[PDB]
Amino acid sequence: FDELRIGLATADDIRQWSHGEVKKPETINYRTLKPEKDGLFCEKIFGPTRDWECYCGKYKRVRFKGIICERCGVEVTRAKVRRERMGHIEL
Amino acid sequence: EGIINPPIDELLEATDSKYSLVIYAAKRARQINAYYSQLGEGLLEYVGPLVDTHVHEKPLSIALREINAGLLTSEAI
Amino acid sequence: ASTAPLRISFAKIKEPLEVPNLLALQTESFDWLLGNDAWKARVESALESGQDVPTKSGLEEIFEEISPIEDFSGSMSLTFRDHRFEPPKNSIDECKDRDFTYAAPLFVTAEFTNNETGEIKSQTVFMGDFPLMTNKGTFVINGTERVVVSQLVRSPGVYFDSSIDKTSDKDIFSAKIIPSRGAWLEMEIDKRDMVGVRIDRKRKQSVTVLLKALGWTTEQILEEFGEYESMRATLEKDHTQGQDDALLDIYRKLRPGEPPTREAAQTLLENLYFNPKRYDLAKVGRYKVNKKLGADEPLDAGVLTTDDVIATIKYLVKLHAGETETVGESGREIVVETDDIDHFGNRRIRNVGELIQNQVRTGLARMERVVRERMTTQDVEAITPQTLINIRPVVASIKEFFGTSQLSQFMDQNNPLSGLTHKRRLNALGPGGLSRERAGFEVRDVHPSHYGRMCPIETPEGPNIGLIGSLASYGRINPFGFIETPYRKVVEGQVTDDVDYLTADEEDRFVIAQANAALGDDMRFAEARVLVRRRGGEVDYVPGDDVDYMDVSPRQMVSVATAMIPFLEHDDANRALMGANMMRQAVPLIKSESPLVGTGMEYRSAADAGDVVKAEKAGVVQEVSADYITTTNDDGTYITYRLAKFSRSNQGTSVNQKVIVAEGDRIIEGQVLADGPATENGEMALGKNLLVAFMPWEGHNYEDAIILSQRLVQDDVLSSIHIEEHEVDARDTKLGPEEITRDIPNVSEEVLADLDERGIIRIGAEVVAGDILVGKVTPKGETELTPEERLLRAIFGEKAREVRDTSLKVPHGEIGKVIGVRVFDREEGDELPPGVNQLVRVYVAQKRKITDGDKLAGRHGNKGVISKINPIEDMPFLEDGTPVDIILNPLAVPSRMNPGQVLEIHLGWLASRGWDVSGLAEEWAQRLQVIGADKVEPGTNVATPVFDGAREDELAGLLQHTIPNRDGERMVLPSGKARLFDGRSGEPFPEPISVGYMYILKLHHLVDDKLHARSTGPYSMITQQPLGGKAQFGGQRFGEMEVWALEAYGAAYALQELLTIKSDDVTGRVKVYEAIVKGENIPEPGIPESFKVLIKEMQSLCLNVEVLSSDGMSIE
Amino acid sequence: ALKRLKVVSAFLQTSNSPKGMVLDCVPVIPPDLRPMVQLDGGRFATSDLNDLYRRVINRNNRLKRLLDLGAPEIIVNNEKRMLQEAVDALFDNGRRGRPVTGPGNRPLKSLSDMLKGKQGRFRQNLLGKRVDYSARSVIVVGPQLKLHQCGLPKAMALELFKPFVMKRLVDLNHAQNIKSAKRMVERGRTVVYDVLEEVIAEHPVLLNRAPTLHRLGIQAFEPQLVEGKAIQIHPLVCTAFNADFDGDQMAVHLPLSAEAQAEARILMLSSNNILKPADGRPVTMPTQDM
Amino acid sequence: NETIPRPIKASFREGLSVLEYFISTHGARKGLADTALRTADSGYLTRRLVDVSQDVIIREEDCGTERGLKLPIATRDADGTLRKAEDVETSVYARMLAEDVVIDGKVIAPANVDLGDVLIDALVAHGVEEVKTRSILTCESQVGTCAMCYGRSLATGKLVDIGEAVGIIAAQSIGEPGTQLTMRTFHTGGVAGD
Amino acid sequence: VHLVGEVQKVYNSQGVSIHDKHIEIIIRQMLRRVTIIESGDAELLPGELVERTKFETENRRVVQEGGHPASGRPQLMGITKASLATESWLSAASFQETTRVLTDAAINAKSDSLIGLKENVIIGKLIPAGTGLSRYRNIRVEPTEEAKAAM
Amino acid sequence: LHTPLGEDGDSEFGDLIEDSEAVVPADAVSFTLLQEQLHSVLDTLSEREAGVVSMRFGLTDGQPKTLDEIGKVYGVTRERIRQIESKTMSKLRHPSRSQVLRDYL
RNA sequence: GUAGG
Ligand SMILES: [Mg+2]
Ligand SMILES: [Zn+2]
Ligand SMILES: [Zn+2]
Repeated sequence: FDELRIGLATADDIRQWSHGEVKKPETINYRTLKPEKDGLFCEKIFGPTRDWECYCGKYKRVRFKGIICERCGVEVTRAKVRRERMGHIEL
Repeated sequence: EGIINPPIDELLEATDSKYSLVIYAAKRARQINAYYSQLGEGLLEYVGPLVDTHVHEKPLSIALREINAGLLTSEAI
Repeated sequence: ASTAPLRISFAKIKEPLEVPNLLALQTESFDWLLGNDAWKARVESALESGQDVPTKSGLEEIFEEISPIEDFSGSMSLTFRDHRFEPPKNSIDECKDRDFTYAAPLFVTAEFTNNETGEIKSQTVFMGDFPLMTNKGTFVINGTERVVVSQLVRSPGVYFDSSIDKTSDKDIFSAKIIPSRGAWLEMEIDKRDMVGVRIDRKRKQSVTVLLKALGWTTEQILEEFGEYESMRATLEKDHTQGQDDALLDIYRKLRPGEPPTREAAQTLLENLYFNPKRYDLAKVGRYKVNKKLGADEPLDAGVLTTDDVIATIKYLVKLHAGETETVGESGREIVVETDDIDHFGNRRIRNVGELIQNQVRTGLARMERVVRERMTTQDVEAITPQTLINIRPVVASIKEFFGTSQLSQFMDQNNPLSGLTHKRRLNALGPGGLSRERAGFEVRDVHPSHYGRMCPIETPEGPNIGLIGSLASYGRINPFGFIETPYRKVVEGQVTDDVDYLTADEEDRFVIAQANAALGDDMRFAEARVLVRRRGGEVDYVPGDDVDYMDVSPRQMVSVATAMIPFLEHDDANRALMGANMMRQAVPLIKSESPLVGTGMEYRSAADAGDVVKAEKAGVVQEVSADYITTTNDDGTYITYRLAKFSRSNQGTSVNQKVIVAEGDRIIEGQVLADGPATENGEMALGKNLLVAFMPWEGHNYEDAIILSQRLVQDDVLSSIHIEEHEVDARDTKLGPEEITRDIPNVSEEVLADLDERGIIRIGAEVVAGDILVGKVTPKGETELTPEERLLRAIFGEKAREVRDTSLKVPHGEIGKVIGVRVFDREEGDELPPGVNQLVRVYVAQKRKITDGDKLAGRHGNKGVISKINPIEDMPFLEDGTPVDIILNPLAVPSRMNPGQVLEIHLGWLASRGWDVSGLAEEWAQRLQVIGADKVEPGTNVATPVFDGAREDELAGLLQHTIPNRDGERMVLPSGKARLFDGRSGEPFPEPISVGYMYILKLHHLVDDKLHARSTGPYSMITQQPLGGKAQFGGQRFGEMEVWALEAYGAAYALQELLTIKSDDVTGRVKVYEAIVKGENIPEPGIPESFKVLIKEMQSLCLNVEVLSSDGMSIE
Repeated sequence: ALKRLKVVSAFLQTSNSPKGMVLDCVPVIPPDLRPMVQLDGGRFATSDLNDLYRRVINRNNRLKRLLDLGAPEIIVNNEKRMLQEAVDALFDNGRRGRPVTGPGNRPLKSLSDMLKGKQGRFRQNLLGKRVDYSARSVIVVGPQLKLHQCGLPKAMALELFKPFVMKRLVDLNHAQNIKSAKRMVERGRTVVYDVLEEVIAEHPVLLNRAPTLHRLGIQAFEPQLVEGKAIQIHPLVCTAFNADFDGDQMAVHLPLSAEAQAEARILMLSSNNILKPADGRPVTMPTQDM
Repeated sequence: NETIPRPIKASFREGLSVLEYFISTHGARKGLADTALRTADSGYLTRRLVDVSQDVIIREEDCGTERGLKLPIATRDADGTLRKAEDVETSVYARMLAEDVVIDGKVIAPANVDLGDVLIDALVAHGVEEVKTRSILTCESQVGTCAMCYGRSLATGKLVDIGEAVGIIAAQSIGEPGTQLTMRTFHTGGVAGD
Repeated sequence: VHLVGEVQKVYNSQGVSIHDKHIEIIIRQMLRRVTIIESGDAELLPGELVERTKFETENRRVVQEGGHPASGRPQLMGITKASLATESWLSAASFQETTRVLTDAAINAKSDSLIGLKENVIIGKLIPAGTGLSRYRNIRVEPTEEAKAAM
Repeated sequence: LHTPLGEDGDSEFGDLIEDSEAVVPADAVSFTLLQEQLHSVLDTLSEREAGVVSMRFGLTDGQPKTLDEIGKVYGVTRERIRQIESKTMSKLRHPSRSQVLRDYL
């Protein structure tokens, strides 16, 4: 902590921050109460809701952390990453 | 048997300040607390209490006791 | 006769007029709204008595003003002729118990009539259950007792104002017409020497364009206005002429962007001001405007007319011209003057009926638009009154008013008095009215019209000072919505036994004399000089026979709460306000006793409040039991009153009810059969009376802390019941159903010892923090059992089952015995909301004894927290050995300027020890003998009316003639001070000390409620920082001022930890906890989370907020 | 012209291009920071930002749909206007005309709305934070205390010192292991109270009143157990707080770290603040009765 | 703000009259309303002061220069006598003398010595009419301000240690009595802006 | 002198007494800036607030460069204005105004030096006031040799 | 969430409800002490015995190994490892190495 | 909302 430089964020910067993008207004399923795909709360861009637990049933363990399962593309990690990761919307 | 038992003025004239006294006594308190919490490693750098101590005691009270005794010394880097 | 228990009276003047029913304000208003038999009976009684009254009921009126709906063809119509009610289905007790809104069916006869069909089809339809208000005065909704408080709002009318503009260096005059419902219009004269209009303050414009747009021609305009030069200047400078030109110009200005249209603009003007539906002027508004403008009998109900507009213009120009008296347009001569908004000739109260009617009106407006839309989209011959209406808006609106509305407030049930007070409040805060941020100095202050219309003494002390105020004692409500006050008639210098009710403007004309002013033996004044009050709050005197009205009772300006306080006349208003605000919080106690000294009105205050249970018939009681009391009138009707016993109130105090009447004793209608909480023999009793002495004592009464003997801890003199109720719900979640059972998983055996068969706590089993009340278990959960836990189970051979414990436990820091348990079940006949299968409520009750930390306070506002309770010996005891039950710091009573309490304590000592006065021939003795309060036995109560109390001379004489308590000696010196023997040292105190008996009240700011602590507790989701509140283990917030103080000290490290370790840093909390338990030193703090959340938020706004180091990028 | 020179020079000296005025890719708040947290009873709790993002993404979707097919100029232009309205409402709801009232009872929150004012982020959750290890209670007058002594009730003390009392209980072998120690303190046996009486002495506690006008608000004291449920306080210091005893709740805090309690013993101690800092006169000698 | 022609004529011991009581509540409610507002405004003022007063911390032992401020040590000297200033305490006490003072050819008060009762009394007796005290206003410190110019802390009665935050104590002292002020013109007098 | 006298007499009206150094600090603060006039050589704008230290540095630089200095006049503004126009954007944001200060900082692209108090209570580091100063905190602690000689 | 609950100071109803993802320091440190005591108790057993039980319950790695799965790195047969795992069950189930772990559950 | 500070 030495200086907090602030300034204009160009489109390239917003893209760089984004780990992906959003395409739908979907939030969760009414029945499974789970996040939908490529929408708000989309785990594929933000992160797994449960710690090291992916969306598709394929991986639910902590041991093999730090990987992406090709089924739902969720990168198994701590849920806290959702507090940090952010996406973007293209107009 | 209380906070005020070591009077402050001797410590102040010893350390020539108020805040320097606080940080210095706190560093000593931390050092001694680390010593008591050794539980077996016996690191040579750590040092035991120079003044006698009770069976159960707050470390910073012993730190202040040392400073009031004036035996412990300070020096800035 | 036997209405109240005997109480000696020190009143000096007889009161002709009796206080009215204290709760008339709510009951009569809602009676008008329903228009049931009571309202019409009262209406015909007033009519035969000649008294004015609205003859039309509210509900039928709101139905009637809704004209039958007419389509574009006008072929069809729906007439709503007659409305009616049916008895409610659920009993009041049943409604309260089972969480049902106490309502009744409301039907109406809708008549479909189509000219094309030429047929009339009548059908009764049901609009919905209507929230009814019980006889005691409270709307029961969802099982809770709520009440709607009256609202102060400016009345519809014409309001004139004058001001000064420093830039102009000349006076400025303005006017505003405030409609009941419509859009607003203003009229400002000579802003820059010219007059102008504000049509909703849209754009700058003149008045000439307006008049030209109307049918009035320039010639007649200048003929009427040729006498005042300002209007002539306005006219001549107005270049535009012709009705069409002015009309199109104003239409363009109001709605620019389109070419002007003559007919569209004309219909716009008609809609804005001449349309009955769009511009609504209440009857009160019409009544007010005519008096103000002096027009003689205009339309009783109707919109403003161009006649009215020109009359207001004439009034405004006359006022600015300096003329003070002028002929009214089409009216008699009238004074032309500016009027203050503060005067209650302009203010009005929205009683409960009008509020509910307004919401019903909004609902019926929704119904009208809905049915009109339906008819526009419905075919003929398939339309029925049953089918076309949708009842949703009406039921939803009335529901939306009783829930989520400021004026619908939770009914305080601390005591009967707080009841009545929260009934009679006039809450100026509310929708369509003055708001908290809107408040100013002027609105809050008292105004000379307050007399008889508002108790100026009492109000909440918080930021809403004065905005809320209770009604005056005798105040009655004008049907329009003003507040009248009763005045005795005076003629030729004799006061007559006739009363007239005068309003906030009628009162100004006459001159009102004073009640306390003495009178001769005859009805004539004893003294030529008499103090009087007149217009503008003037207090000048007028000797001789000149007055025509005088106050009936001295207590006209004091509400019930403030009317309790004895010897109010000797009290600073500030402390009287404190006492009145602290008289609505006394908690009842196990055994109630009426005050020994106090106002003689307490009996009525208790009687009108519904807490007391009085009989409706005059017979002989047949059975007297705690549970029920049976009475049988001579006619033969048997009635059994069920006395509520130990049922939780709104604030959590028992509502226990005793019994007073014997078995065979004769009863009279309205006679009290059973006392309510804080009640004794039908009389209010909000606390107990203690023997008390004024003297400092070792600093244990420093800064107005209190000392009380352990005798109060010994005899439960100050002990209060407290009943807490909390519940749990069984809900079918996604995984499965929740179960109540005695088989809780992962628990010891003894914990589930006292429970029931199904997993409920028995009745009578005391509980502590952590005790299980009702055993509840989660259906299941996805359990990935951890490696360590896996091994532990394997070693111990225990099975972790998906069912998880979610049982109810006592919240931390509690104690009590279970007194009752209630269960409702889904499959059973009882209905429940969706999902919840079973509900269980548990009552846990305790008997809180007066302890250290309990707040305590006298009637005059001396309030302190008990700081020590010595044994009975250390009390500085008195000559005969009576200990003092409470000590007080005398240093208060000079500075607080409230010497009423010294009078009270002396009178209390006087009341305890009777007095005999016969043949003394003393002035005070003669006054008591004529009053009759001469021979008094010890302990018999006394009355000191609020403004006709006891004079200091009377106190001195009675004190000199007190009955000897023992040994034939009077124990208090004539000075009112006696000898105190120190309990601990034993030496008699050097000088005598004052001692007597004062009433004391146990407030509800108890320590047990306030106490709180937190090692580490839950955390908020959005920002991890600990949440607040006591119910959820919240840590005390560290304020900005707090950190400024710490910065001043220079103690940086304490600030750092108080900001980072102890909250706002997830990574540090667990680390510090393990460090402390392990004894390891504290680690270095990490960065707080909230800065991280903020950084993300700023980053989301296209600000690349980057943390950078001096040497390139930084490490975090 | 002078005002203009300022802004153009600011742009010119900065390396960033002015084109940032026209953002193209709208960021999105991380999901956790806008939680759709489950609520018991089948209900749900949502921050308004979710609704704003739904609105903007929906309108962008519709504009994509129009642009894909051949559409008139009026409809596409209205659609772009709608998109601009949604984005502006997202950044600032209510900066132009009526705001997006959402449920209709009140306006919808916005990002900028969150960072501003009394309830905003800065003045409510970065300069003032709730803190663990604290307490509050009414305060009563106890004369026999000394200038360095305040009477903490039993329950408040035990809750305040849970890690320490637990550590001593396990260390003194009164409890077998840590879980047993936690159960024991929850149970509340006399042994727990005795251990507590042992551990509190020589450990400062910061008493502190709510208004805290001047630095005499925060004052360190030695703890001392006392029955009842109310803090006790030394009558001399009362006037420094301006604290009467009609009824007045005063917060208690703990300096956790060693340095913090060093500061409490040396700097914020109740015996080193006789003189009010304003003008240099006695302040700790009240006058009501003595 | 309107005075009444007929004032109250009774003592609270005697017991006010009903009309008198009504008139009294008029002022009392107004006062209560005023206090609720004065507290609010004072809190706002204190926040403004403390925020604007930050960043002023004592970061140098001794000033770099000698320039001082002239203060009246004694005033209202009646004929044939010297009288000290009435409110000398708030002004010149606890101030650092920029330079020595010689009145009879001998130094009386040495430089860089705080001034208390005895020294001020001695200077007054010698008859010097003014004094030159060092102060922050003329302070010339490359970093912030020096300890000497601010002089001794009133609270500790001792010389201010380095690093003490003076701004916040200044703000707190200025802001605390705002609630206590409660001063307002008794009556407009019927004239506005006078 | 006029300011201190006015405020002191207002306070003494009630009777409360405040030492004059407290006022002197605030009055020093309000006077800190200077309005630049005739900003021909200095090359910055005429007629805007400039810090006294910044004005002195610029004048020294230009006179060293040989060009004549630009003129300045001491100017007084309320505490609010001086506070807003502070080199620390974070502190100003923490004040009453957020949107404008955030905006003008962003367009300016000014990096916040963390010197000061409020911004350092935001980040949560040690305030550089009292115990937190670098000189006080850098000390190292050890006893004397005779200490170990004794025990 | 951003709805006025009660007074303006109470503000958002969001503040009233607690979360669930928060790591309770009490439970976390309880688990840490359980881990330390469990590791010490295993160290009380023989080296091979402790190792085989740890692999059977994943005390070093989140996934426990099946009996045969332990019989590859150690070079033991699935029934040998089964047998010694049973003997470890016997050795730990004594009252000796059970008093400490009983209070941890 | 409403009570206490
Ligand atoms: Mg208070
Ligand atoms: Zn997956
Ligand atoms: Zn200097």
